[PDB]
Amino acid sequence: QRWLGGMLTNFSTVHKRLQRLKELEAMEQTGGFEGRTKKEILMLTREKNKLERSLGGIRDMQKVPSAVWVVDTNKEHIAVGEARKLGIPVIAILDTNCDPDVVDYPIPGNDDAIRSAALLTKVIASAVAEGLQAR
Amino acid sequence: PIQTVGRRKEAVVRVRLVPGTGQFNLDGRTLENYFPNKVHQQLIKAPLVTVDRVDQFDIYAHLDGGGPSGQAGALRLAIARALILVQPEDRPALKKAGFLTRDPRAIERKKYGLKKARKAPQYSKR
Amino acid sequence: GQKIRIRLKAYDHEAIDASARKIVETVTRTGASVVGPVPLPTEKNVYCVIRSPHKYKDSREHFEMRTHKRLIDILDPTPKTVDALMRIDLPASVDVNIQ
Amino acid sequence: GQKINPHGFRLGITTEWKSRWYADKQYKDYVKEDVAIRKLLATGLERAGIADVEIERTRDRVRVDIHTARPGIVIGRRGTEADRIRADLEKLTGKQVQLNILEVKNPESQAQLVAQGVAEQLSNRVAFRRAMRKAIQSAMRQPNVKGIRVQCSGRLGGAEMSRSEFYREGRVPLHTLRADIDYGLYEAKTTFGRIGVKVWIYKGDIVG
Amino acid sequence: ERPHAEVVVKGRNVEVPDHFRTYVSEKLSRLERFDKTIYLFDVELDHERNRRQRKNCQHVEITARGRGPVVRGEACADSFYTAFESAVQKLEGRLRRAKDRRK
Amino acid sequence: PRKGPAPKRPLVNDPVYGSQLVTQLVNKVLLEGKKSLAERIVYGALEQAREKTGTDPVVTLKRALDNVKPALEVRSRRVGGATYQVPVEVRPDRSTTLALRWLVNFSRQRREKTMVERLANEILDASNGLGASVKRREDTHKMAEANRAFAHYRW
RNA sequence: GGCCUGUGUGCAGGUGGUGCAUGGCUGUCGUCAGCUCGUGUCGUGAGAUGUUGGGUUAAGUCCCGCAACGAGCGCAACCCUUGUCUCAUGUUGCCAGCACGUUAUGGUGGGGACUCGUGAGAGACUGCCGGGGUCAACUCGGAGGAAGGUGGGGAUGACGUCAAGUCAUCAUGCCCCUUAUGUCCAGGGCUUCACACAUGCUACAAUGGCCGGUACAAAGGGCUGCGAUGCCGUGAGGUGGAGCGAAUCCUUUCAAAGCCGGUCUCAGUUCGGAUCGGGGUCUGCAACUCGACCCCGUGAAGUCGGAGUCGCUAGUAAUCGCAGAUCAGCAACGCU
Repeated sequence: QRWLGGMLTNFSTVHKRLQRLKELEAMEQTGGFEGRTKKEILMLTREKNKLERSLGGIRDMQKVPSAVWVVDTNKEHIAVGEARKLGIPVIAILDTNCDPDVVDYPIPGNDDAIRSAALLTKVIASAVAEGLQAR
Repeated sequence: PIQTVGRRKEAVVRVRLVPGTGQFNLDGRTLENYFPNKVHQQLIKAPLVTVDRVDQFDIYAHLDGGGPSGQAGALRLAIARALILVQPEDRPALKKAGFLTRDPRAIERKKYGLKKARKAPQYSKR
Repeated sequence: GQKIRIRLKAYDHEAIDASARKIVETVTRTGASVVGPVPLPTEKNVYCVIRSPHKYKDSREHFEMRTHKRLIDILDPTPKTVDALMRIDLPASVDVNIQ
Repeated sequence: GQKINPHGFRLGITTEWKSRWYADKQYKDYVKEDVAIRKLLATGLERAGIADVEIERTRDRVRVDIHTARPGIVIGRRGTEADRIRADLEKLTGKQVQLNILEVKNPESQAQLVAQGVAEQLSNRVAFRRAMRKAIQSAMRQPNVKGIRVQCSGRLGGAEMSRSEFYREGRVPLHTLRADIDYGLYEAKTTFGRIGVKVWIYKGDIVG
Repeated sequence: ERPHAEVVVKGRNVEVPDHFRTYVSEKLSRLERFDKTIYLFDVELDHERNRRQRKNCQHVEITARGRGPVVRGEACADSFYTAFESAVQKLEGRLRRAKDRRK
Repeated sequence: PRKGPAPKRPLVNDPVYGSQLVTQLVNKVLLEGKKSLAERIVYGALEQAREKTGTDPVVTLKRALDNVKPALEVRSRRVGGATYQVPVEVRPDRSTTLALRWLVNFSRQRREKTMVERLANEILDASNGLGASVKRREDTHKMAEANRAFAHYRW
């Protein structure tokens, strides 16, 4: 769903968000729900839906993330300054009405088309797959 | 036997609802020597009006606590409850009338900073 | 029969309850007749004050030093059972009226 | 006057008394006796910190327990101090003195003792940040210390204005009744005038 | 209503020469001049008598009744004259404003 | 009620007559909790009217109410340097209520030596079209006529 | 050695001042919903964002969004009380079914039956039916239920201001006194009064005043204290002490407004009670200054009140009475 303001910069606080995700999942697994109010358990369900739609990547990151890849450039320019601040090589298929020459490794393409975007997501998926396979 | 209760602001009365006449006993006297007030009589009789059972069920009860109005309200409550115990089917036309709710309008604690519960002193701005 | 009447006083219901149970256990030992903890009402002593000095009488504070109470009518006074009951030591929030 | 004693607010519910008995007619007497007791305690020992003073009465005997983390400084190794106090107890009419001294486990988790240590540090010569902050850390490092607050008042370093600023970390839910709390107070010597201290410690919650 | 201005002269603990009374009654007549709605004028003349004071020796509280809205003027100075005049000018602001908003 | 109103109280029916305006009447003439005194006064007065007219007093009562009950009244407003009175229509609830208030408060200042008599004669007078209640109601209509000009406000 | 006789000595004491030197303690805006931090970015910097926008809320309560992610004191809830109900329950209290006294009467044996008292505990949660709603919050109608939608009332006072108040509750930093601002005493005053202000009570009458007869409440207090039985005194009260450390006894088997009956007939009165002259009672060593009560006589001003103004939304307001404490005895109409 959503981009958080300040993942890559303030990584150690979203780390605590993962820790609370773990705590809440532990509560769910152990099964203590009527130990506290039904309304509060329903609000925990709200918390969990929100936290899961807004966070999946840290659940396996843990590990000083590299500023490699880009999601929806023009509308989340806020995701790039979080990256280039630290300066690591950035890549996205160009959102094609933008400042092209910020990014170390630009790649033209489209901004909207479902088909071209799924294609090139499969391309970079393939790149990662070959890198891991011949590791 | 039949034995049930009603309560309205410190007005407790126990009731024995006999199947007899409409003869009422209130600690050795009747509904006109005790309660010489036709409004209280109406409140007390209205369940009999409701089920159309005036002069079908005698009563023996004890006055205890409260004043006349609280006593009357607790009485008709207890009588309604006895009628539910005699037969439930009159119930859905009673809560319809609210001859069953134990009137939760009790006295308020007299608070401080005042003359009584809510009447403050005359607030001058002097 | 012969009767003995013990009227207990205290401030904490937890203590009056615990002591009543222990005492009735000791009564139960020698087969002496028990009536049990018949609840009397509570006292409510109240002493209103003012919070602050020199003025501000509109501000107040209430307090209430209750005193829970219990009667435990004991019958069949076997004097051996009396010798048993007289000499139990209990929590100090309780005082007793053996009569 | 904003905030009442948490002890006095939760007294019959969560926390508990500190002088337990029952009495119908000896009541004034027990009260004047007990104030004289606590006064003579403070006057008989001050180098150490009395956390609490608590125990009870019966038909005849008059027992006490008492808390302090340093009883070694207090009691007669051979019996000096305890004997002086049993004599003080004879003088003010105890006559059966079961002075049964005790000590705490975590002096840092004790409100009164932390405040007394802080005020000691202040009356020595010392400034405010390291004393305050180091007491805070000393408490917070311990397991049950789930929250804390400090509210000092007095004329720190920073001439005449009665300034007061607080420090805290954790949780301090003082309108919440299932909470356990510990209050801590002090009012004694200092050059310019008095220094006052208040302390709050939070120690889990209670369900029962 | 002309002597109906209920003069209330007073001082908790001050050496109050009785010509200060002349001053006060005259300075209050001065606003009788342009407000014909007046019932009560409770007035004080207070003194904090602290050592090494904070520049503000004497103090004054003034309050006045009008038809409904009451007026309030507080002041502070070293002595009687600045106190009188300053509270007077504050009342003048109040009353100019009140008779501007009255209509 | 910046958030909204609340319900009205459920008037009882009369034990004797079969009309809740009578319990409304005793509760409007009441003074210092003496509800039974109000009751006995009213019942005595209505039976006085019964012996005065040979019929039920309730019909002449409601006829008096038809005489003295307006459906139009005043509601002021401060506007532009001169406060303006305005006609406003009156729902029947407050119409009956204010009519009864008129009735009592202009009954009290009569000279029948006794409230029961003052009240009974006032009711008869209003059924006939003479009471000061009727007079004040006519004054109200007079005012509404004098100030029809301000109806376009519609307020 | 206890003790004091004194000698002085350290001194001891101050209600002497500064609450603007201070601690504590409290009132307040306000029980109004806000107040802030970490890390984060923006900005030269003060600082900002978060806490802004849309809906909803008792409400920074919650949801849909975004350079913010979160978090703490808060609001809410866990506390008591009241509100319904189940289990246990039996005296000092209920006492039906029973029996026995029968004028004073639950009075006594007898039954835990209804109450009941005290303890534990389910029960209300938009929990459920339906209609609206980003289908989200949330709200509109329904069922049951005793209560229905923060059931009601309390308690609980965020950071902080107001140099608010309190050096006289207390404690305290400074300066002053010490043969006296200290200290022990008898008398007097803090109750003065040509006036102004503020809070209240009873009145200005027939929904009333007077006389007589009859009924139902909860609540607390009581030992060198509470106090009736019988009688005398007009009645205040008077010897007397049963009986009670107390659901027992005093607290009438706990009242008054009220119900019924008779008179008064709109008035400066059978209103109203002040003020004053008498004669007495009680507590206290002591009632002039300066006490309360009673009886007698006295019988005033006052005929619903100006401008403007205070309070109150439910057992609330308005009214009648009672009780408690501080108390030797009383200004208590006050306070709770």
